[PDB]
Amino acid sequence: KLVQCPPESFDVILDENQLEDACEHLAEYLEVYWRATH
Amino acid sequence: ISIVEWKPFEIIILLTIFANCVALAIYIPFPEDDSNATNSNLERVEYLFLIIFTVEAFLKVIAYGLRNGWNLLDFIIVVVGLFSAILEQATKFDVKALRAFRVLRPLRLVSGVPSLQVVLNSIIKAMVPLLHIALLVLFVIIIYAIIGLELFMGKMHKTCYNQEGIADVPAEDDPSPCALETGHGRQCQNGTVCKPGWDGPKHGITNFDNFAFAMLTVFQCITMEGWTDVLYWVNDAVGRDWPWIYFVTLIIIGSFFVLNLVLGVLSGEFSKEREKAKARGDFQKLREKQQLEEDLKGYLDWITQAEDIDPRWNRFCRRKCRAAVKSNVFYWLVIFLVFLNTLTIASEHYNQPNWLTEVQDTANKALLALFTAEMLLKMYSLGLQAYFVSLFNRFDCFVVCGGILETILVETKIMSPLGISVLRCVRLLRIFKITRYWNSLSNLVASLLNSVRSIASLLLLLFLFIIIFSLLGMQLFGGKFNFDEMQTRRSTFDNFPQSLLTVFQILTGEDWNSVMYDGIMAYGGPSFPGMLVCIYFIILFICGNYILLNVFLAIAVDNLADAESLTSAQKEEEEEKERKKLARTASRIVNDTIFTNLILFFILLSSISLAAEDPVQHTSFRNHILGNADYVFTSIFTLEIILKMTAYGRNYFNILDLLVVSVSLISFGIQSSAINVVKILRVLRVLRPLRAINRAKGLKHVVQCVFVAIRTIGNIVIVTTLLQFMFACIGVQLFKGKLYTCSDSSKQTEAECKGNYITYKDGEVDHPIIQPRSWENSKFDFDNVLAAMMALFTVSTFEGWPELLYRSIDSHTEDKGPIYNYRVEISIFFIIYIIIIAFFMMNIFVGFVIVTFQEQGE
Amino acid sequence: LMFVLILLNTICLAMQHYGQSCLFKIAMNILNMLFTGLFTVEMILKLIAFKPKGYFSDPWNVFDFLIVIGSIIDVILSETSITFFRLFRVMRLVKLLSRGEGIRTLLWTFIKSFQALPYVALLIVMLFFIYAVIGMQVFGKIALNDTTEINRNNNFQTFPQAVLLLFRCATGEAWQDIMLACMPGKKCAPESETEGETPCGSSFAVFYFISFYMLCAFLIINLFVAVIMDNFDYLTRDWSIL
Amino acid sequence: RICYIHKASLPRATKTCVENTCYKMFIRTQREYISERGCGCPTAMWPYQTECCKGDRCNK
Ligand SMILES: CC(C)CCC[C@@H](C)[C@H]1CC[C@H]2[C@@H]3CC=C4C[C@@H](O)CC[C@]4(C)[C@H]3CC[C@]12C
Ligand SMILES: CC(C)CCC[C@@H](C)[C@H]1CC[C@H]2[C@@H]3CC=C4C[C@@H](O)CC[C@]4(C)[C@H]3CC[C@]12C
Ligand SMILES: CC(C)CCC[C@@H](C)[C@H]1CC[C@H]2[C@@H]3CC=C4C[C@@H](O)CC[C@]4(C)[C@H]3CC[C@]12C
Ligand SMILES: CC(C)CCC[C@@H](C)[C@H]1CC[C@H]2[C@@H]3CC=C4C[C@@H](O)CC[C@]4(C)[C@H]3CC[C@]12C
Ligand SMILES: CC(C)CCC[C@@H](C)[C@H]1CC[C@H]2[C@@H]3CC=C4C[C@@H](O)CC[C@]4(C)[C@H]3CC[C@]12C
Ligand SMILES: CCOC(=O)C1=C(COCCN)NC(C)=C(C(=O)OC)[C@@H]1c1ccccc1Cl
Ligand SMILES: *[C@@H]1O[C@H](CO)[C@@H](O)[C@H](O)[C@H]1NC(C)=O
Ligand SMILES: [Ca+2]
Repeated sequence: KLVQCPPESFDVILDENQLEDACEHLAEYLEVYWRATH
Repeated sequence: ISIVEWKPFEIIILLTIFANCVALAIYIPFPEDDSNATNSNLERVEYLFLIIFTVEAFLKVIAYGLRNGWNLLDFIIVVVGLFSAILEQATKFDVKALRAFRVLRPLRLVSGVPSLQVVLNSIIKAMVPLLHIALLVLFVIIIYAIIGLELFMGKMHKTCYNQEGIADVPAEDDPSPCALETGHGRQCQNGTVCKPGWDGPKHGITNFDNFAFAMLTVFQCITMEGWTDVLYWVNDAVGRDWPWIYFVTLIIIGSFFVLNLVLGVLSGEFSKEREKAKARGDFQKLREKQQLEEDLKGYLDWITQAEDIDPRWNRFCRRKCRAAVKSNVFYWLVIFLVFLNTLTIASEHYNQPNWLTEVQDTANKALLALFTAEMLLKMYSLGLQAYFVSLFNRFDCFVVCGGILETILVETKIMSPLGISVLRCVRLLRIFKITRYWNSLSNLVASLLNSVRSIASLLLLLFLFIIIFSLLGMQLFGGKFNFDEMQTRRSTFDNFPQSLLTVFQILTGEDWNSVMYDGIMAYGGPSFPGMLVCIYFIILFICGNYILLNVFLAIAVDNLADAESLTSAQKEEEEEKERKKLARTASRIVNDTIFTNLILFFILLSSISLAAEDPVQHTSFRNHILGNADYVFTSIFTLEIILKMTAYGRNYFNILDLLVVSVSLISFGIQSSAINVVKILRVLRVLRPLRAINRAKGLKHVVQCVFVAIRTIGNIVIVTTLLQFMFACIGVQLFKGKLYTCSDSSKQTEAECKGNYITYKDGEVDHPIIQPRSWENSKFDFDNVLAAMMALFTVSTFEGWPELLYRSIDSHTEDKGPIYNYRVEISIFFIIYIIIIAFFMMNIFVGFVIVTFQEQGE
Repeated sequence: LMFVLILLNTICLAMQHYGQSCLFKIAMNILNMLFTGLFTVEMILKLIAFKPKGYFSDPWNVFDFLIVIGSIIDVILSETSITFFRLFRVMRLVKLLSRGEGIRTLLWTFIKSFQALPYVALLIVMLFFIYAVIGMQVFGKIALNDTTEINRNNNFQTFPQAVLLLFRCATGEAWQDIMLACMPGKKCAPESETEGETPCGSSFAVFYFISFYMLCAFLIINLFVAVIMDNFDYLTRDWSIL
Repeated sequence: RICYIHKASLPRATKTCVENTCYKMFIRTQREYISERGCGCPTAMWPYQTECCKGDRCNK
């Protein structure tokens, strides 16, 4: 349901099959977005 | 009757075929019409088998009125079986020799299994492109046979006969051709006379007397087995000046060029089949299987550890377990433990000190306990079944299970299988993971495990071929290799295991001409009807070598190409991933042309100079010229470097030139201890030919290409070395201190084998000879690991391996002599080593070279 | 017709057995004379038909011309010896081989690929030369004992003999036996000059004979695969297509 | 004590030694040449063999 539909809504997309690099992907986006409104 | 022909009737007949194949193995061909009770029963069982395959060919005959080849084979087998049985009962030409048709029954095991029929068709359809090479080989054989007929016709019929009569060949036990005083060959000299009239080097079989004999000799030489024997016999016969031009040219043309043609045609056919089957997309299923497994453990561990972060006491129980396995310290600790296990396993040797045998038994138990503890620690922290999911983890689990099974025996016999701790050395192959090419070795194993079904089918067809030819050889030469010679042949067809060993030895091509001569003499001698039996050996050799090539090259080429494609796709996906990740987060005349040449000519002259020296005569007038000729040669190269050394200040080939010229100049002096140092820097004079590199364009290119190829194949070399070391350790466990023997066969200990004993010349009781008793070891033994590595190397080269095999079969107990045919079941070790190393690893290496040359260039 | 004549000549050459009677020998001599006369007749016919310029244009003709002239003067020296001149009759059988479009193309393509890579074989030549020289310097003094693997036929005492020994080892005949015969402790050459009872030989033999085998196998495989990859266009042809 | 002793291979020169066992070292194929002599019952490597004794100057 959330695959055949276009991504569009997901501002950032997590494509990782392991917890380790999946954590770094979310933290990468949050940290950069954290500095936007400051 | 067309109703009961599709129900398990067809499996009942298949089981009937399997029991008419386990009744042709139990049969023992006895010499001179002897028999026993088991044979007396096997006759009646074969009567029953004949009745069954008759009313089953009748049903199909009167059901569909003999067109298909397999059904035609069925019919002919049945009719000749009935004919042979009826004729045997009526006579109760050779009657019993018509039973050779019964060995065609195992050929039906593939007609009832279409899955085997398809691989048989695949093997057969590759014969058509090789018919041109077969015709070329036939033409070359004919031409060389005619040349040998015109050159050495009836010139090897004279041997030394002693100056007292013509009784029998008084020139050693292996007489050789000679020549007269007016001849040019070998001279008998002393108390011997080269008298005409003699059978021949091999009872008159090896010679160029006839066109058939010449053709057989040429074929035997072309097979590269025992061609130096023929060359040396010809040298003794006609002279040592111009038979090398014949034999070396024959070897180069008919054995190396022909092998190159066969390899090229087979590689082209395999590539065409690969490119035709790739269109279907069989690689995609293998490709999609790897990523489905990579994300499997990557998502299961996420589920596993998230449970432990919780929302019984697992917070202080699970973090360390998964943070120690992935800590990079547990990895190196386990690697060190495996290195210690290899150290203690490989330290075993014959007659070791009494402290070592205690150290390596305490350390074995300690390391076993440590590895069991580590396995249990890892077994629960990553899921009981997810731990079983991994590939190498299955190997570890099996190794631990077998080690625990074999370490608790301590009471039973034969503890050689307890050393399955050697397979723990495979676990250290994770050292490839730290380095590169780990995705090139593991991909190969993945492809092998994916194609294991076709691998087993291909290995089963070869086994069926070997079984059929073993049964045929047991029928033809069973109980016939019993002549009056004092020595008993070891490669015979007396039993089924012995026939299997003989057929395997002929397939490897080692000493197959000796077995051919034994078979020829068992049917008379060099005569027209008797010598027609060599067709069996010729066909066996050709067909077996062709089948082995088509099997072991196809497996290697297909699996290696699949692994390389997998690695390329994985590299592409990694590149795309790490690129898309980065695409978002970021936002003097020595330089002349003729001179150079003139000095590459000097270089050639200098290389020619030291090839013309006198190796044996220390002082000879020829070396007077050559020794003083190098003086002026070294001056030119000395002048060349000085004329260049001012131009610059250094590359890697000027270093080699300096290492040559300085060594030569210092060797001009030295003096003092002119025994040791001179004998090192005189052999260091072999670097002059290597100076053609960097001075002749193209030589540098091919040298660099060969270095790149070496760097590419180093991984396969390392894996083969590891397997050889493991097999050497297993062989050390099996045959440590057991391959000793005494010249007197009646003594089985070193203390007993002392003094003198009486021998008889040719076993003539009237001619006794005193000889000293000696406790001797095998030429290549298994006393320690180093002594076993080289024995296994010589076995892999197929050189003298039957002698080692039959020496190891007789060995039974440490420090004691041999027993005839003690453990015939130990030949499985040698068979497995030959199959894995000499057949699979070599063809894998060749296919790797082929693939790495194909993916370069095009 | 001339192909059949060549086949008949080859069959006639193929039945020269040992202990043949005098009538057989005379018949063979006269039949060889008849065949060489017929082939001279063909040659004359094709100097006329094709003129003396068009004859020596096909390379299959100069080879044929050289073959028969070695047969005409063979009879001259036969009635009144040298064994080299009677080998020309056998060499004529290659015309039959070079008639099928498959074997001809295969041999021609592989020969061209062999010619196009003259240094991949120079590597093997250099390896053989270096190892022959090293063997001559090291094991070149061992005695020639007829009961040992170092003897008159197999030894290191000459460069051709050392090269032949290395060729035999590359074929893999008894290389382990030669290595064991090259180990230290052998009484050796009386023509080289106490305490030296058996002081020659060396323990270098193991490394020598193992490294030579590995390097020779590797270089032979390299040459084979290089030739195959050079000729790979013909090996994967798909003859059905244009 | 003085069973023929050595450590090297070429000169065959004696050495200090003890123990009641003294041996011979030779190549299996080249039997009629003793490569090394000493004491004890050491383990050869390749292609050598060891033949040990019980008394002084037994190895000969
Ligand atoms: C095994 C497969 C190839 C089928 C069997 C074919 C062979 C082995 C068979 C078919 C024809 C048979 C031969 C037919 C006739 C003769 C002549 C006689 O005086 C002795 C038996 C002998 C010599 C037979 C031996 C076995 C034989 C050669
Ligand atoms: C860790 C793995 C890869 C390598 C193991 C190497 C060690 C344990 C092995 C390799 C070769 C072995 C030697 C081979 C032969 C001899 C000669 C004799 O005196 C017995 C011991 C001795 C000296 C062995 C001792 C152990 C040894 C040195
Ligand atoms: C190997 C198989 C598949 C094909 C070759 C068939 C072989 C086994 C057959 C075909 C011709 C046969 C030979 C024909 C004639 C004779 C002469 C006779 O006095 C003894 C048997 C002997 C010598 C036969 C032995 C078996 C033989 C060599
Ligand atoms: C292409 C290159 C490597 C070829 C090298 C060929 C050289 C090394 C060969 C070719 C012919 C050879 C000579 C041929 C004949 C003899 C006579 C013999 O009693 C001593 C060696 C001697 C004098 C040889 C010395 C080495 C030699 C000169
Ligand atoms: C394809 C054919 C024609 C090639 C040549 C084969 C024929 C002609 C050959 C091969 C076998 C030969 C025979 C084999 C054995 C002998 C015994 C000998 O004491 C006299 C010659 C004689 C009788 C030979 C005569 C020639 C021979 C029949
Ligand atoms: C490069 C060729 O080396 C060999 O000939 C090997 C043989 C003999 O050749 C096999 C002939 N059937 N025996 C053993 C066991 C080998 C070895 O020790 O590997 C280090 C090598 C080998 C080396 C690298 C890759 C494959 C192979 Cl079969
Ligand atoms: C070497 O040859 C001589 C010559 O007869 C012989 O006496 C000697 O025994 C041979 N060497 C060996 C080890 O047999
Ligand atoms: Ca061999």
